Amino acid sequence: PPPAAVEAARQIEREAQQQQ
Amino acid sequence: PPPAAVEAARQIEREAQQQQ
Amino acid sequence: PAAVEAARQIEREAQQQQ
Amino acid sequence: VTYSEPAFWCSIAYYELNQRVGETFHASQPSLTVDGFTDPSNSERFCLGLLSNVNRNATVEMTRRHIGRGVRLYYIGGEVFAECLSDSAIFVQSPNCNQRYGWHPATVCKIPPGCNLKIFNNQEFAALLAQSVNQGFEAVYQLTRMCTIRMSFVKGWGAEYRRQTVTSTPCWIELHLNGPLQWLDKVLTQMGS
Amino acid sequence: PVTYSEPAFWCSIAYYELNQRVGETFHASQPSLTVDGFTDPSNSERFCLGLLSNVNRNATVEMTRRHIGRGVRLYYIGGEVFAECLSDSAIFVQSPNCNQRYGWHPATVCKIPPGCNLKIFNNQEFAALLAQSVNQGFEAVYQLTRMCTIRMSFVKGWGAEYRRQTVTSTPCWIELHLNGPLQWLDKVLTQMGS
Amino acid sequence: VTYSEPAFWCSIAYYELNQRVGETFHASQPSLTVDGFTDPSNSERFCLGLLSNVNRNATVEMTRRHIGRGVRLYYIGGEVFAECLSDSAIFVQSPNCNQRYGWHPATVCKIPPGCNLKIFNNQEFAALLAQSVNQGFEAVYQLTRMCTIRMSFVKGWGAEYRRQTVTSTPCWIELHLNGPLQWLDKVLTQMG
Repeated sequence: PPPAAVEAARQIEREAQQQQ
Repeated sequence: PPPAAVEAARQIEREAQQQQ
Repeated sequence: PAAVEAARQIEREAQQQQ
Repeated sequence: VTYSEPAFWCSIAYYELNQRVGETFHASQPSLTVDGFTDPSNSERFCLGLLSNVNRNATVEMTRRHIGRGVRLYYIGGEVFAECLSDSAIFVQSPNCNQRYGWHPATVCKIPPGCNLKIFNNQEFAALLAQSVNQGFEAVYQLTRMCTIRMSFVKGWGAEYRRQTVTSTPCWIELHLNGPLQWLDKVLTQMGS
Repeated sequence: PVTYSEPAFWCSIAYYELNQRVGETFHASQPSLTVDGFTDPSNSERFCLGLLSNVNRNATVEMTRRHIGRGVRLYYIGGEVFAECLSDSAIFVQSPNCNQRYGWHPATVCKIPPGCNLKIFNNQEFAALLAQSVNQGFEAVYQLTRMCTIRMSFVKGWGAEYRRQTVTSTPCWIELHLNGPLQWLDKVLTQMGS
Repeated sequence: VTYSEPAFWCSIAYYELNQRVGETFHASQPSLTVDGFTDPSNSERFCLGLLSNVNRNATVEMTRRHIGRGVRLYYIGGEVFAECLSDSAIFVQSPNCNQRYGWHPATVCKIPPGCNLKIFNNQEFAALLAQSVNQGFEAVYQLTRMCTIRMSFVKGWGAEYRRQTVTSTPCWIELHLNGPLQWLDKVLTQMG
């Protein structure tokens, strides 16, 4: 798991919760 | 012939006739 | 003919860009 | 339901043989010319000379050389005309025109250079749309071909020629009349089924 | 230098007949739109397929295009996508996000009878799958583009239990692209390397 | 006839094998990148990774994975340059560039990763357009290929390779320079 990628995906998950 | 359909086309004929 | 003047104008325009 | 008058009164799609070439051209002004030149940013000119086709053969390349000034389309009042500005005749297949003169729907009319022809008439279409609600959905649904018009720039097709389909001609276009299409939409939605 | 912008259109729909593209790609700007088989050319909320022409259109496609009717209604409320069957004929949808949500085979095709609706997409679900996918390699993340693409059929179904085995065999079908999820995917793809 | 400066200085069309894939992209800014990623709303990025092709085969599927950052195109002054941001070389076929160095119009130039090249020059084209009105309609008509440029992202074609046509490469695009095309139209209409 590329460390830069996992943080990028982690920000995406934070965005989805804001939508909910 | 559907009542609403014939009336819609009936309006179309006046619109095209106004063009002349 | 007349076209070459249009192309001659293009050459002046292309030189202007620099 | 909400309706708005279309911005473009017609859209032209360019074809080479059986393949779509280039983007769809949307006419905003009441007059436009479809030529074989290379202007990309003219709202009144659909220049086909700049469109590229990697699968273009020899005969199509020769046909694209004879387009010249092409065809001029103007929309005056409620009628559509096609004028042959090219030094080679053009071949038009307009169901509205074919029916107007009692010809077969597939009939193809030849327009010699300099001549013109009344390709479409709104009043004629509106009348046909009225007397069509009595034959069912099918009859009304098939009025979509009345809103589509096909032209060929050099070589004709259909009967009396060896080319039997419009997909056999090297350079041909297909027009879509947004105006008539919108009138059809109002009647189709209410026809049910 | 990396810069990102929120898309103007939340999705784009491409209409297909058999295995051929027909018409231009339609980009939906409003949260609600209807894909019908009628002939309105200037409605930013209606993808009217009845006006699209295909010189290679056969008989069976012509008959199938007559039963689209009101077609399908797509709304994007919050972070979820739904498809409603307004047509008098059932529609068949193939959404990987939905298929995975219920533990079905990826190729599974769902039938939507007239009047019914279905949760086509869920942003939170996709975001979760995108997170637990960076651990499986480039391949897994690259193949997450199909998660952003959804295919629908207007009258005839395909897949198992049917004779049509591929979506390219159906007379009238479309393919949606979810711009929102696609932009999230781009951020993760660049960091995956090769 | 009335003429207007084009809004977009160029348009790029993406191709896979012998089939068009996706819509035509019109570049408005002087700089844009054509990569294989999935951003749909960037006026500076032509992301090909999101384009779908029902007729995409295996070999193309593999080639689309190595596009990466692709190629970046900038329009500085009156010249066009292509920079290879991909970790795999790109193959360009530009008649304006080939003629600038006297190579056959079909010549294909390889751009290794990190390198760049002066793809186009308006002044050069204008000069060829001037000395072409003396050769006839045909010569001027054939100046449209000077306004079109083709690139390949992983696999090269033409001489020196087994693929002899650009339609044989898995992933390739075709650029149309609106600026030069308008100049050509001005001369063509009056050439009769």
